[PDB]
Amino acid sequence: KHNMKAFLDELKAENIKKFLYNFTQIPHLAGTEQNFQLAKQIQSQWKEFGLDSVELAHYDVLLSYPNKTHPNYISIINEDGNEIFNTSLFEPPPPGYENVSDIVPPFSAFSPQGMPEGDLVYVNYARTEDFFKLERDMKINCSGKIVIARYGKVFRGNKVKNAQLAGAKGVILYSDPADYFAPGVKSYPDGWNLPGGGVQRGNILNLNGAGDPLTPGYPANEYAYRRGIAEAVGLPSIPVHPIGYYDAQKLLEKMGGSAPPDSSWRGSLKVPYNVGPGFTGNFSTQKVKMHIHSTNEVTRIYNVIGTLRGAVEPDRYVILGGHRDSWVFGGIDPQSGAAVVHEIVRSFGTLKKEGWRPRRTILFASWDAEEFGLLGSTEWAEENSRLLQERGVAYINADSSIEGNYTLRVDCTPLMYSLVHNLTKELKSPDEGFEGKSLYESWTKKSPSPEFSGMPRISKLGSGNDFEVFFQRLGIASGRARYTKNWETNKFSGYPLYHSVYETYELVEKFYDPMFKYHLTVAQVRGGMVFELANSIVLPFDCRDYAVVLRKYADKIYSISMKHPQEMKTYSVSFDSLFSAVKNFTEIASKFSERLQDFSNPIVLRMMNDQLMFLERAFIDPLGLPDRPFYRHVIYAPSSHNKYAGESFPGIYDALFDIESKVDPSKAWGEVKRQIYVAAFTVQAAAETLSEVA
Amino acid sequence: KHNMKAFLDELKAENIKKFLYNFTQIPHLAGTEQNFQLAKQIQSQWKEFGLDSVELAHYDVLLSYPNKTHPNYISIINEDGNEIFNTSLFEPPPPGYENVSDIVPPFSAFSPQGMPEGDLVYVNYARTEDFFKLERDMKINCSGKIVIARYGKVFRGNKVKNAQLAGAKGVILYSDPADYFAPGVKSYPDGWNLPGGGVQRGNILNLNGAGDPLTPGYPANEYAYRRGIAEAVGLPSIPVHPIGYYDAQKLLEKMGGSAPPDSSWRGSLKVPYNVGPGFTGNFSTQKVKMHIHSTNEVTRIYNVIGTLRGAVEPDRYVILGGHRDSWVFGGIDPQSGAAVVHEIVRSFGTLKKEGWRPRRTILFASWDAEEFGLLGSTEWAEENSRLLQERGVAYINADSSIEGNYTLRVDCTPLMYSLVHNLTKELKSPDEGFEGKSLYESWTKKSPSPEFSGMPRISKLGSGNDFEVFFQRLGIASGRARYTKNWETNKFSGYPLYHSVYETYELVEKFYDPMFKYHLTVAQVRGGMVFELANSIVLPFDCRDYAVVLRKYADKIYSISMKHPQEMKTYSVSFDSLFSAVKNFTEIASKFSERLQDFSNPIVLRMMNDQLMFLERAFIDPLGLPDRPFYRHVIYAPSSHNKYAGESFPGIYDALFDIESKVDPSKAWGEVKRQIYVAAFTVQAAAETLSEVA
Ligand SMILES: *[C@@H]1O[C@H](CO)[C@@H](O[C@@H]2O[C@H](CO)[C@@H](O[C@@H]3O[C@H](CO)[C@@H](O)[C@H](O[C@H]4O[C@H](CO)[C@@H](O)[C@H](O)[C@@H]4O)[C@@H]3O)[C@H](O)[C@H]2NC(C)=O)[C@H](O)[C@H]1NC(C)=O
Ligand SMILES: *[C@@H]1O[C@H](CO)[C@@H](O[C@@H]2O[C@H](CO)[C@@H](O[C@@H]3O[C@H](CO)[C@@H](O)[C@H](O[C@H]4O[C@H](CO)[C@@H](O)[C@H](O)[C@@H]4O)[C@@H]3O)[C@H](O)[C@H]2NC(C)=O)[C@H](O)[C@H]1NC(C)=O
Ligand SMILES: O=C(O)CC[C@H](NC(=O)NC[C@@H](NC(=O)CCCNC(=O)c1ccc(I)cc1)C(=O)O)C(=O)O
Ligand SMILES: O=C(O)CC[C@H](NC(=O)NC[C@@H](NC(=O)CCCNC(=O)c1ccc(I)cc1)C(=O)O)C(=O)O
Ligand SMILES: *[C@@H]1O[C@H](CO)[C@@H](O[C@@H]2O[C@H](CO)[C@@H](O)[C@H](O)[C@H]2NC(C)=O)[C@H](O)[C@H]1NC(C)=O
Ligand SMILES: *[C@@H]1O[C@H](CO)[C@@H](O[C@@H]2O[C@H](CO)[C@@H](O)[C@H](O)[C@H]2NC(C)=O)[C@H](O)[C@H]1NC(C)=O
Ligand SMILES: *[C@@H]1O[C@H](CO)[C@@H](O[C@@H]2O[C@H](CO)[C@@H](O)[C@H](O)[C@H]2NC(C)=O)[C@H](O)[C@H]1NC(C)=O
Ligand SMILES: *[C@@H]1O[C@H](CO)[C@@H](O[C@@H]2O[C@H](CO)[C@@H](O)[C@H](O)[C@H]2NC(C)=O)[C@H](O)[C@H]1NC(C)=O
Ligand SMILES: *[C@@H]1O[C@H](CO)[C@@H](O)[C@H](O)[C@H]1NC(C)=O
Ligand SMILES: *[C@@H]1O[C@H](CO)[C@@H](O)[C@H](O)[C@H]1NC(C)=O
Ligand SMILES: *[C@@H]1O[C@H](CO)[C@@H](O)[C@H](O)[C@H]1NC(C)=O
Ligand SMILES: *[C@@H]1O[C@H](CO)[C@@H](O)[C@H](O)[C@H]1NC(C)=O
Ligand SMILES: *[C@@H]1O[C@H](CO)[C@@H](O)[C@H](O)[C@H]1NC(C)=O
Ligand SMILES: *[C@@H]1O[C@H](CO)[C@@H](O)[C@H](O)[C@H]1NC(C)=O
Ligand SMILES: *[C@@H]1O[C@H](CO)[C@@H](O)[C@H](O)[C@H]1NC(C)=O
Ligand SMILES: *[C@@H]1O[C@H](CO)[C@@H](O)[C@H](O)[C@H]1NC(C)=O
Ligand SMILES: [Ca+2]
Ligand SMILES: [Ca+2]
Ligand SMILES: [Cl-]
Ligand SMILES: [Cl-]
Ligand SMILES: [Zn+2]
Ligand SMILES: [Zn+2]
Ligand SMILES: [Zn+2]
Ligand SMILES: [Zn+2]
Repeated sequence: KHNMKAFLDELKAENIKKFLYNFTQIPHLAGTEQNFQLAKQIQSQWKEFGLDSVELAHYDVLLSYPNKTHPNYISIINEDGNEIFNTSLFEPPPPGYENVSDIVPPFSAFSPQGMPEGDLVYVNYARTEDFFKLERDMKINCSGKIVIARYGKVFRGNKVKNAQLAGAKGVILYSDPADYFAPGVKSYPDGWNLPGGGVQRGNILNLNGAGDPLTPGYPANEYAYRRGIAEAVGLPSIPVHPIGYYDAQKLLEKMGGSAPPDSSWRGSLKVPYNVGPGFTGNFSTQKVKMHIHSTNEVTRIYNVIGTLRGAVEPDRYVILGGHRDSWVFGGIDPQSGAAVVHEIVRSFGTLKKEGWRPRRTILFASWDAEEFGLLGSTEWAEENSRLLQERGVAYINADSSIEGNYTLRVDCTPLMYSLVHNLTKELKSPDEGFEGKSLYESWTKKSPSPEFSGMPRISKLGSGNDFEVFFQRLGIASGRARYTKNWETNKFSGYPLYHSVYETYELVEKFYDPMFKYHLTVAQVRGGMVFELANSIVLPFDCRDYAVVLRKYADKIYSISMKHPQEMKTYSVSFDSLFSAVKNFTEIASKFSERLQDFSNPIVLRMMNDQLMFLERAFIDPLGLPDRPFYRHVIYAPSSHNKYAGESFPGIYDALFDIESKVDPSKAWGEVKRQIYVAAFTVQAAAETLSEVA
Repeated sequence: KHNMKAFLDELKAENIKKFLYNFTQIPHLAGTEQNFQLAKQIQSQWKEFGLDSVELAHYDVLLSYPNKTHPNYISIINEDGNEIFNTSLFEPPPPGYENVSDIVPPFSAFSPQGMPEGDLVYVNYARTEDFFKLERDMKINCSGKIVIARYGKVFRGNKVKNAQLAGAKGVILYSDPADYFAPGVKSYPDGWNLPGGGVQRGNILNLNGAGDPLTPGYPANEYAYRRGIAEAVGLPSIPVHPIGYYDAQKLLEKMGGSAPPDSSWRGSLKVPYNVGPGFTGNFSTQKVKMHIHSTNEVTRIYNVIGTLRGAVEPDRYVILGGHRDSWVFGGIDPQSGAAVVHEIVRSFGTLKKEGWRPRRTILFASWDAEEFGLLGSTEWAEENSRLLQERGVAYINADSSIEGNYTLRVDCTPLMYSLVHNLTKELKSPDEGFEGKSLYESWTKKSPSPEFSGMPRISKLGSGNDFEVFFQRLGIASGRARYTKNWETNKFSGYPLYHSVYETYELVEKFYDPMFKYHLTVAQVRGGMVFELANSIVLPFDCRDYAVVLRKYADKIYSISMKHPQEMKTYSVSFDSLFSAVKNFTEIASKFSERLQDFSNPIVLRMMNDQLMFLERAFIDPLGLPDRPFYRHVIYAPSSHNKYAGESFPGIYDALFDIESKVDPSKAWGEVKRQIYVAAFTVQAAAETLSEVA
């Protein structure tokens, strides 16, 4: 039989291992020839594997690279302007790769050029709350200072935006061992920890969903009109550069001024973590100087797009997409994920060769330039937005399959909760101690839902990956799943060797997943989800799961507001309309579900599959959220303080945030009320898409 | 048989006459009790007629009314400030209605209050070109002047916007006999001409598609957050009032300053048509004073929404909509149209009672507050936007069935051209001299296409009626048809008694359509279109007709640009991408049409009906046109100089308009190129929705 079990059984751990090895021998930086070569290789193999068509879709987008003949570095400069200390020009290459060419040195992509010199202020993680503490409580002024921040907690672009708005003239990012060195494990190559010479690459844009900075709204095709650099979206205005903890220790050890305000500001290095500004008495005349010479350059990128045409509903698309570009070798990020997609295609192709086709069309994507701001996926979605919004059933992302070896991590629309629970109950746990048990059982045990006994935790979708355009811009139901660590406090920080030259095939094979069983389990989860979404006669979405979370989010936003009872009285701020809409959504969703259970009529079925498919779409507001036009979903947006995290009722949340500091409370509470009305209306409108149609 | 002929034969001239009489005995001004009563009557009768459900949908929107105890009027005021001449407080009521209560006096809806006093400047029709001529050629400065403009040529809101931007401190609108009195016909009640005491009411907003000025984007429901008046959309900033030609003659007769620049500035009254400013020597110290006391007030309005559920595709909606509110008795505008809708419902209901249902759902709408800015239709569409955009097949408007008795007038999407030609070939001409001939034959003869021998003229959709939200905001294929006059130069001016108390049942019965045969022919056209759209197995749209017009519009915009060859060289302005996209659209549309002809498979059919339905939708850009976010269609928008007229490739058109006057040509031509790229991309994207889906 050609059924999900046939699909799942064809997947092999050994194939995923071979593909990962194949994809990680040389760097595949976006815009480079080696990444174009790998695109062509994947295109060829997907054809060989049996897909109906496999094309490259190319765009010319703004990328950023260091100047090969004029290296980026930071100095401590004395009174005379002698540079007495210089940060490294490169990470020490790992064993056996000390000769591999074209390893991009650590840099912050899209930094402007400059050579600012000044006094350091240490700003902890450079979060909103850290800047509040400095400016409001400690009365330290970052204006004209170079700020030094530890990586972790939040997306680095938010750190840079926050430092910019505090008036910094430059930013130094570093990896603290507190955040990137797990106690009791060895540094690479002897373990999975970050060495003191290791450095995390990464872009520092604030795109808010725009895609290529030069062509917001429209694909960066051959005839595209581009903005000038001065009008580009999301570029930082101050130089930024990342360093490792050996170099950071040299910059931090001499810091003076104020003590750290408390222990949450102290990392693990042997330094006081003084906030500054400047150095202690003896060194008070020394300064820090950055030298940044990177250039932004419009560069061609290539997505690979594979199609497996549906037998019955070829005009309904289920999309499995993940990126191919890497900072260096991409051992975890993204080739762990791409090897799994490759094996999924291979398995589907095997069934296809035996005469099977999925009911709906499956699209497979190898995205380019994800590392430079989700550019490949977003440009292709801009090009194809009309097809995706009227035909897009679901999007499953497929970046790194693993970031740990403890248990499963799933973020998805509530519409897929039931699908995920049911599938995981049917898969074998790969975990030690759970042999013979389901993945559901091991996952539920290791990661319990905070809300419900006997269920696992599933999180809201945030951002920082290629599902952003499909979910928050276009409103297509989206999901993602990977194996993760047990390190609750490091949730948004990344695994130690994130975006470092040390992220290699050997890292994975030796220390993460020697038997490739966690990769195989993730291939079963991602592939199984795609199989059910593409083959189930009724789409496997349960609208009642949305009703449950809408009530939780309404309770949560109401609680936030109720910290300000006097203002809610003065300004007549009521959540009644939002609770009413949620109540209605609950009631209508319950009725729709009964009808879905209670209908040989393919029109009624497709009418009802259309209602299911367009239900995520109904949460889109075509006017977007305030000052963020490409975040259109009214229930979920990436947090304005941390792009990785999702926020619920983001429009109301942002209207309430720090409201006690607004100078015009009447205006500020008016805007709260406006956002309550938008959210209540959108909930009611989405509910009504599930009413009888006539 | 239950077929289109059964539908059409059930329609009766005599019924339309009875309904028109019934709808025109008392005023039905939006927001008034009598218009709520008529809403309830229509609701009851539509239920009686057999529709499955008939509801009222109410909203609370900004309307505008004169102050009953403080009348609006204009004076000539002498040196001392004695008012030596005052305009009328009301139009002389017509015979037999001199006792009818609650006739709203002439006023300009949404005028602010004020009592400005100053010197007159006469600005012809107050068009863009008229202001250019005054300021640029004649060097007359309107700043701080009261401008007096004749009605005609363009929407009155554009006149007021233009006078405002010229710095006028007030506007007087009047009906010139040149434009509102046809030679050789008698004034009402002895003929269809405007008497010198007659005055045209009408709103002077510039909403650009927004709907209720206080709630752009969102329905004006019970919990809606409203903007403050200062932030409302589209309100004029200077007082405005309309008068008749007896009063205008008194204001114009004393004008001095410059002669009219040419004969196109002279109307038919016995006055010089001096542009001013001010009065000739003897009267140079007299001034004009307006007194406006109207108030804007949030007021409840009621749409009636009738549903006839589809037998096969109940989730596909074909909408017949027209308004019910009138300025006074609404003899032509809108009850001529509403009586026809009423008879169409009655006929469909007759078939329904015999067991028939249409294949798709038909929605019938009686809109409120159209006269105050398309408020009823636009609020309901805002409420229901998700349903309409995923299920809306087509919208047929149904305002006035007649504005003349000469021949048919049709504006529609190119997707309905073939449908209109085919239907009119099947209907009887009602015209004298064409007995036994088709409507197609008489219409083609009296109104030949400028492009093609043997075809009739069909125009682009403009605006100024309730299709605006459905076509230019939401991208639903739209059409409209009425009987019209032979008066080419009066195309956008209106029939003489437009929006006057003299627009009565008697006007129509005596002078327009005594046998109600033109009404019946229009009921057959509108009803026939709805029947085919709702019942045809394959949607009756021909995508190739769009390809033909896209090429015409591309040629036209290219020609406009080519008036500036040096700039196109300097700035590298190329239309190549737009012509390429049009060529592609032509080729793909040709292939789609062959597939549509060449397929028992209901999925392929519905897939292909979805492609047809979503093809108009593909021309929508979710970012809207510059500074006009609710005009989203890239091929058609209402002209920025005249809301009644449609403009093609409006984004490029507006970028090219008056470009030789821009101070920064590089920036201005950059914006031309940007609009060419948006249009080329949108055309290509729409084409690709017609490609094979996988
Ligand atoms: C959740 O679903 C329910 C439907 O089950 C829906 O109920 C609707 O609520 C509105 C209130 O927001 C009702 O609106 C009323 O309609 C009547 C006419 O039917 C009007 O007369 C009412 O207006 C008067 O009273 C108001 C309040 O005191 C005054 O402000 C106003 O000036 C008038 O005096 C009012 O407009 C509507 O009838 C029901 N519909 C039903 C029960 O079918 C509810 O709105 C949904 N929630 C959301 C958030 O959409
Ligand atoms: C109308 O439909 C046709 C398809 O029948 C479609 O043709 C496409 O046109 C683009 C040009 O805009 C082609 O893009 C080229 O793609 C190749 C790879 O296939 C690239 O190497 C080319 O880039 C080089 O050359 C450029 C021009 O000299 C340089 O600017 C660039 O730096 C590179 O050197 C170029 O990107 C594309 O291949 C075809 N696709 C086909 C034929 O299938 C056309 O675009 C459609 N019209 C619109 C408006 O969409
Ligand atoms: O430009 C952009 O918007 C992002 C570009 C780029 N993307 C990535 O590197 N994403 C990979 C991964 N990120 C990390 O592992 C860093 C920690 C944050 N991630 C999660 O917490 C996390 C991880 C998995 C899951 I399931 C949930 C949260 C990730 O977030 O996927 C970058 O961040 O530099
Ligand atoms: O606020 C708004 O946007 C409009 C509100 C209001 N609407 C109307 O009165 N519309 C009725 C009718 N208008 C007229 O007859 C005036 C002349 C312009 N119409 C057409 O040229 C015309 C007529 C029929 C056809 I077919 C094509 C063009 C009309 O345009 O339908 C108004 O104009 O004051
Ligand atoms: C990764 O695997 C691919 C596919 O097996 C290898 O590319 C093939 O290499 C052989 C020998 O050079 C060629 O004859 C084929 O034409 C290639 N197939 C393609 C590109 O589809 C590639 O060499 C492997 N890379 C590494 C680093 O092992
Ligand atoms: C997940 O599995 C549950 C349990 O099988 C499914 O719920 C059942 O669905 C069937 C088929 O429609 C109903 O007859 C049962 O009453 C349901 N059992 C329940 C709710 O306890 C559920 O539909 C599955 N979720 C999917 C497919 O998304
Ligand atoms: C317009 O027609 C309607 C419907 O025939 C008339 O309203 C009816 O009037 C009779 C007598 O007053 C009532 O018994 C019915 O209840 C009404 N039917 C409704 C409202 O559905 C109305 O009188 C007519 N108006 C004019 C001006 O002739
Ligand atoms: C309008 O009528 C024409 C002539 O009947 C229709 O075109 C024909 O459609 C049939 C049925 O698909 C084809 O087999 C013929 O070849 C067509 N004749 C032509 C193009 O000359 C046309 O489809 C009708 N338009 C509609 C229904 O929108
Ligand atoms: C890189 O730096 C060198 C000098 O070290 C300079 O000549 C060259 O222009 C730079 N390349 C760029 C800006 O791409
Ligand atoms: C740091 O680099 C600069 C530039 O090459 C050089 O002048 C200086 O000697 C270096 N300082 C140290 C301590 O190596
Ligand atoms: C921070 O410093 C700069 C002056 O160097 C000043 O413009 C700004 O107002 C200061 N902010 C404070 C003290 O709050
Ligand atoms: C793999 O699992 C073991 C067992 O808990 C753990 O100690 C080890 O650190 C894990 N590897 C990684 C990279 O987490
Ligand atoms: C109308 O005018 C009268 C005085 O003539 C005034 O008292 C009343 O307030 C006005 N009504 C309004 C502004 O609605
Ligand atoms: C015009 O009306 C005003 C206000 O009622 C009045 O004072 C004046 O006498 C009137 N003038 C004429 C000529 O009727
Ligand atoms: C028109 O008149 C006003 C002064 O009353 C002035 O501000 C404006 O510049 C003038 N425009 C001209 C003369 O172009
Ligand atoms: C009705 O038709 C006749 C015949 O051409 C024409 O003379 C008359 O003016 C028409 N009525 C109207 C209102 O146009
Ligand atoms: Ca873009
Ligand atoms: Ca509104
Ligand atoms: Cl992922
Ligand atoms: Cl109309
Ligand atoms: Zn990644
Ligand atoms: Zn990454
Ligand atoms: Zn009208
Ligand atoms: Zn009107």
